[PDB]
Amino acid sequence: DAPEKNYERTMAILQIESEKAELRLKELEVRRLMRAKGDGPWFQYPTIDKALIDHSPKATPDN
Amino acid sequence: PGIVELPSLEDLKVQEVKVSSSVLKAAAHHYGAQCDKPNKEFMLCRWEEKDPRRCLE
Repeated sequence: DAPEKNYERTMAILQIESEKAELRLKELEVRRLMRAKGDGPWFQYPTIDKALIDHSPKATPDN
Repeated sequence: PGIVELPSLEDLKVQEVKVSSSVLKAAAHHYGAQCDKPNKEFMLCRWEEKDPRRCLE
């Protein structure tokens, strides 16, 4: 191969691998913040659905 | 937390229906017919306010 080919192919490899490495570091930091705060789409453990609540007028008033 | 607010014992005085349960049950259907409107105002107030303190009058 030409040294141009190896050289620019190496630059392509280094761009792809450095972008993957920065995305992995961002993935670690995103997971840390979402586990700490719970305000992301991940780590959303379920609570009780409020579509189960009966809002009908019950038998006794004080409720 | 906060002080729970209770009405005075003068807010709770009213002349009582001092009759027995059979006396109430014997006139029950005529009581439901004739005393309909304040009873239904009270039970609407009771299921809406959800509080015996807002229903005293």
